[PDB]
Amino acid sequence: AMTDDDLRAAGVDRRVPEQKLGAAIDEFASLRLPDRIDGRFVDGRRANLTVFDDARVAVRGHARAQRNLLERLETELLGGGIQPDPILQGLVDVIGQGKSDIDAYATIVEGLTKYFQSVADVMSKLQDYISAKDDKNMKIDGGKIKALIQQVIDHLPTMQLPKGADIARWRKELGDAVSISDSGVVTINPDKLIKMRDSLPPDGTVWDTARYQAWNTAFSGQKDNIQNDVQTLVEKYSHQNSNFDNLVKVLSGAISTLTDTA
Amino acid sequence: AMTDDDLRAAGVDRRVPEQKLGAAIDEFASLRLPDRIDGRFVDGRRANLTVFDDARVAVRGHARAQRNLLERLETELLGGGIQPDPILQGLVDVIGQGKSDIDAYATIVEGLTKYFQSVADVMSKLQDYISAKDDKNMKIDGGKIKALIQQVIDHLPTMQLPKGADIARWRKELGDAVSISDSGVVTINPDKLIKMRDSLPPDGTVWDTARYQAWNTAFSGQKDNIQNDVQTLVEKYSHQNSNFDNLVKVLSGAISTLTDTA
Repeated sequence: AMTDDDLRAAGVDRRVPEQKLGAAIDEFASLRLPDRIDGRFVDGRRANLTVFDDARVAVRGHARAQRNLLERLETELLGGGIQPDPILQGLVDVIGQGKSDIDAYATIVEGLTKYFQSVADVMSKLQDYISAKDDKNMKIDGGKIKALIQQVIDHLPTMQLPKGADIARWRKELGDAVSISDSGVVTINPDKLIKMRDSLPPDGTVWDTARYQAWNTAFSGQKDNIQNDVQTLVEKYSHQNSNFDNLVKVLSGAISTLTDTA
Repeated sequence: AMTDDDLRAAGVDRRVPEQKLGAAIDEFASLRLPDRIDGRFVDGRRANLTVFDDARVAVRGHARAQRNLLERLETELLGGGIQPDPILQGLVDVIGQGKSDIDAYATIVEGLTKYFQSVADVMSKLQDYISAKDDKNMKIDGGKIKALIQQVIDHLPTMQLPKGADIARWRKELGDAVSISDSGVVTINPDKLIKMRDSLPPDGTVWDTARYQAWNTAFSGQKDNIQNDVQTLVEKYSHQNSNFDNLVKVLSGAISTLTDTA
């Protein structure tokens, strides 16, 4: 494929997973805890977690479509006694790196989106433990909420980079929202979830509105940090998808040129 | 460079070394030993060895020009925290393979042309040892000629392939006019020179024209085999030069596409 319309006709459209990820980000952003505004109790807003499922499905599907297109291009290329022109293997190697990057990013984005989803899930569930008390107070069963948060921390997704992955490069690329082991195991830094957990009072806590709002503001600060981490990684994923499109345009042009000069 | 005129404007013109090699082949082909035709002694024709020098110089110059153009293209290409697009290194790798092939072929063609030259030289020098005897006979100082031939065999050029060279591939590419060691040392098979050497009578040999012509025909058969070996390798070199031109056209197109999509 040489144009964007050509790419879509070959079954690849990066706008699909990128928009579904954007929708998931908007869903996360929309989540709100209960509050008391000028004295009236306002129910929170919980997350429709299926938006996150839709994003995970689209990211998986896009990676499959990308791999399929590379496989077709590779087949096009492959395609004393004069041996096969070395440029053909060279381009196959470039294709192989492309396949690795597709897979890596799909795995990383799947895992991070599952994490993002699980944070949305806990921030929805925990609202059952915040309620109106008296005419001007809030009750927060914070011990129950700590347990919910710890359940998330305990089950954070891990991801395995492709064999041969340049670990130093991936550490730079992903940043410190994750850790990567020397064997390519990517784990999610639990620091924001820990800060959220440690902010909570015990069960049965009764707070005046002002103290509740101070806590909610701190909690939201951590929530917004997690949203920023995911926004950042979705932007990097979008750059990868742009790189893929450019790779295909390069390979298609190469194949065209080699066909004319054949 | 995207067109052939563009390549020549970038300092690369494969026609130059290829034509100088063709001229050397024609010079070799033109060599003829003395003879007696319908009773009259006909001087042989010796080789202008400078034609071979011109070819060696042109092959060296072409390889330099090719490397220089690749170096310029590489510079054009080179050119959390989002890391450099992997396609750039991939194309650099392809360039690196290109540089290796240029060097390898230059070394092989230089050495084989030196060999070819040295055979032309001995086939010229040896004519001093063939002369008219009587009205109908030829005298051949064949021992002196054996010594000249052995001097060539003893000083055949050797060539070293680039480090990392795929030895099995190069053995297939070059064929059995050469041998290649597991360490990439290319040596020239002396079999035709040995057959030429072993065809010769001793010093002072006096032959009737018919016996001389039988010997000359056998000698020429070996000479023509050596010409065919070199013609074959020059054709393979021409294919390499075509591959280089295609490589540049591919890389230029890639750089163009990546510039538009940047």
